[PDB]
Amino acid sequence: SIPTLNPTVALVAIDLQNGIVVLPMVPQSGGDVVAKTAELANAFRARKLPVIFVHTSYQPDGAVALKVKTDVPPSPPNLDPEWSAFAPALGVQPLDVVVTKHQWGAFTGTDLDVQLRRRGITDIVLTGIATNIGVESTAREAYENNYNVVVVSDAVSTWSTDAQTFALTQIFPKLGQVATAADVEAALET
Amino acid sequence: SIPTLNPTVALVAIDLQNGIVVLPMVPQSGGDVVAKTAELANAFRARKLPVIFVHTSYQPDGAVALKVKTDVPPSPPNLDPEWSAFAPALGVQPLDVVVTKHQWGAFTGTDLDVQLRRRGITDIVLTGIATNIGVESTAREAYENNYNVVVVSDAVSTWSTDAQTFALTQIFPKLGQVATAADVEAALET
Repeated sequence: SIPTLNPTVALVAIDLQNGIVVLPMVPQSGGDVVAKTAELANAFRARKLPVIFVHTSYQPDGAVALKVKTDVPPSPPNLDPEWSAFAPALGVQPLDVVVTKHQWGAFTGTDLDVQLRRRGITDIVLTGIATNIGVESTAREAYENNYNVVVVSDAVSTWSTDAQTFALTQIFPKLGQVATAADVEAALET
Repeated sequence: SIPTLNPTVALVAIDLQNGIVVLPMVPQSGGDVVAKTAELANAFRARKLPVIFVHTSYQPDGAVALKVKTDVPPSPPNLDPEWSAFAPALGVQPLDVVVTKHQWGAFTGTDLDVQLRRRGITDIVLTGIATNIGVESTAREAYENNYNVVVVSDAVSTWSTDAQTFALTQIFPKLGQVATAADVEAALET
């Protein structure tokens, strides 16, 4: 069923960067998530609707990476500039909004909310990697910040099909709407 | 294994209020979550460490409840003052910190971060209901805000054992530490 969308809608794409799109993920590959996101981005730009590309960086020195105590030790911060560069197939344009984050979710320490508010945006369409981590944290926070959230099922991927299903069926329906890229495109054309 | 805790630690208990503790939940009841939390609270107060009790309210008129579009329609806001009153068995004291929230997580629209910062707190021990909703959203945000987060496995409950297990094994170990109430108490006594 096609999601309900206000005209004041933005596309927000999480962590479609070289170091993350090459990771193993399901139910579609990093490449497919990138491709789907680009297709949606074209539909948004066609309507003069903002496209917001989010990437994670710990430049210049890694000191901004969280070092809080966790049971699962995190990877050390990757300081290769290519790690945080956008996937070339994503088609990031010079007038697109680029948001740089330093943790899972895309609000903390960023200008995402500033960009949304100042552009009059009420609704966000969310894509990216990983469904349960950067996507979900952004989704949860966006909901608390009174945005209508739509998550694109065939443009979010994660580490297992169980995790995908859990987020899409147990969490996201409670904080927003779950739809396919095609469903979202149809809701725009309305 | 006992969690690692700095001395600058607070107990933060989510939504142990009449309207939520009576809900069906696993792997322990609302009553058990309340009891366990009170026991920990005693251990914290004994050490002059802050105890922060969080509840959800939509008083006076329900207008502050989120009305964003979701696939699963939410319950209308319950405006019975008893719905948001703390469970009597929780033993909330007049010098305890009471935080009032209007959505899942305990930071948005609250003084939680202000209370933590001003009290010099670096570490939070988290209890309450539901594991995947108010507890997890608070945990996720606390992590992004550079707090060491510990979630108390036998003092958080949710709607299914699959959901409990997913949060405790797939999410929380990546943003903090998972331990039992007894483990936490032992880490204090160190």
